[PDB]
Amino acid sequence: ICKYDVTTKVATCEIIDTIDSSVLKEHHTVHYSITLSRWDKLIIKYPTNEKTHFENFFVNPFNLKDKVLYNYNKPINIEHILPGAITTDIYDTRTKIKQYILRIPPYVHKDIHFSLEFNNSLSLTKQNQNIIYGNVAKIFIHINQGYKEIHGCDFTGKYSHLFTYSKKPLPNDDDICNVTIGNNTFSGFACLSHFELKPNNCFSSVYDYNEANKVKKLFDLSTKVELDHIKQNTSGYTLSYIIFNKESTKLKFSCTCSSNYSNYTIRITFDPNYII
Amino acid sequence: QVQLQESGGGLVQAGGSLRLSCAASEHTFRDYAMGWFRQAPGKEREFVAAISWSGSIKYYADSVKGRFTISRDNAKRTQYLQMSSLKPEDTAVYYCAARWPGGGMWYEPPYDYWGQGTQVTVS
Ligand SMILES: *[C@@H]1O[C@H](CO)[C@@H](O[C@@H]2O[C@H](CO)[C@@H](O[C@@H]3O[C@H](CO[C@H]4O[C@H](CO)[C@@H](O)[C@H](O)[C@@H]4O)[C@@H](O)[C@H](O[C@H]4O[C@H](CO)[C@@H](O)[C@H](O)[C@@H]4O)[C@@H]3O)[C@H](O)[C@H]2NC(C)=O)[C@H](O)[C@H]1NC(C)=O
Ligand SMILES: *[C@@H]1O[C@H](CO)[C@@H](O[C@@H]2O[C@H](CO)[C@@H](O)[C@H](O)[C@H]2NC(C)=O)[C@H](O)[C@H]1NC(C)=O
Ligand SMILES: *[C@@H]1O[C@H](CO)[C@@H](O)[C@H](O)[C@H]1NC(C)=O
Repeated sequence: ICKYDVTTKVATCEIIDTIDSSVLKEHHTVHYSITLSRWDKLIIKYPTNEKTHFENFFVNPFNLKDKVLYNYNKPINIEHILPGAITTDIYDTRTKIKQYILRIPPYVHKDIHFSLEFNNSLSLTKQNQNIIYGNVAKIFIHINQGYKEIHGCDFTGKYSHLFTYSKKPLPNDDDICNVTIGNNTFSGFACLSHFELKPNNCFSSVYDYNEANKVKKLFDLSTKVELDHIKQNTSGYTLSYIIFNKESTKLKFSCTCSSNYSNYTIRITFDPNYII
Repeated sequence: QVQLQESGGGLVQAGGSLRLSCAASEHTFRDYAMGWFRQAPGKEREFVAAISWSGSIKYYADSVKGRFTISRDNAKRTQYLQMSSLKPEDTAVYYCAARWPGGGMWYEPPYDYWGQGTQVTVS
């Protein structure tokens, strides 16, 4: 079943035994309806052709990592309707299962609906003289408006509604974008994917302003922080998001996106007593 | 956001209040950052306030910080400016304006679309 744990902001769905071709089921098609908000995660464990009783299983859309079924109808890149979404689709060669994780961005501008179909109707198992076919499961997902824009820096110009600062990048730019945030306020940035992001996988490592811009892992500065990152989405952009909660130590750090002719620095100051 | 129209504007005491509204009948109002400017007699038009498209992030000018409040209803496609503790220098023609984000901070000019303006007098 699909369950949303309101405490972890995570919706988990397991679509394996519901579509197995070895078990008997009343309904050939079952529907799940889930509503998500900004920063929620959707984790779906589903099978592959390599798992017994799922030899002819398939997903719709086939490119599940990049696409959804917009309006339960046509297969579209999720980046087009949910700007800034982050998807991963990782295979487990032991259990023959795949895990799909969708991160809703820290702000959603437009209410959206889409669906995903896990179709095992073509797989079959032989029991005695009977041939039993697998079944189908559909997930209908709804995303609400995102409440607040990210106090951050869009260096691409393509995420103007997602960030408080957004500017198209010209040659010979050398811009520094400053941000002060308190607890439970999102920051982040977007760059061209071919630009060089320094340090590696910001904010996973950052230049610590307090210690002479030395490179440090973020978790060697705070364990009261959540982050996410995508190196290259389907539109060719790099994005990173960060948020603190219940962190009392003050922080000051930065990161850079640099091409052969331009530099873009984001400088974040986290003050646990800053009031907007 | 093509059609912007203000409502409100009159006379107040030297410590009273007034409230301006700005309406746009167009759906794309949802996508524009909203703002208020004022122009005094024979003075360059100055920035008053601005609110983001989400309605959650506001930015005020130092001249009005602490007395003026901006907000918006995206369903009705309206925005409002509650002006309290009005002062004789606050006398001006107030216009509302919308801008598509980009080119820097969201609240920073240039603003794209404008209204016709409503007069506000205090004494
Ligand atoms: C899980 O996945 C399975 C397998 O992909 C899907 O099952 C297929 O579903 C489609 C419809 O979505 C079925 O197609 C329909 O078949 C009818 C004709 O069937 C036979 O037609 C000729 C003989 O007349 C045969 O040569 C041919 O091979 C077919 O077996 C038609 O009535 C339908 O056409 C109508 O709908 C289509 C839109 O789909 C229109 O374009 C047409 O103009 C017309 O109105 C239609 O083509 C198909 O047979 C199924 N394949 C199977 C069972 O192997 C499931 O839909 C999917 N489960 C879900 C989504 O829950
Ligand atoms: C981006 O940053 C680099 C590295 O700092 C800049 O290249 C420097 O340009 C300055 C200009 O005074 C020179 O003195 C330095 O020699 C250059 N750096 C090095 C490491 O030698 C570059 O100009 C920046 N890009 C801009 C400003 O568009
Ligand atoms: C960021 O702060 C630095 C240091 O004060 C300043 O030079 C720079 O102009 C600031 N950038 C802004 C305000 O965009």
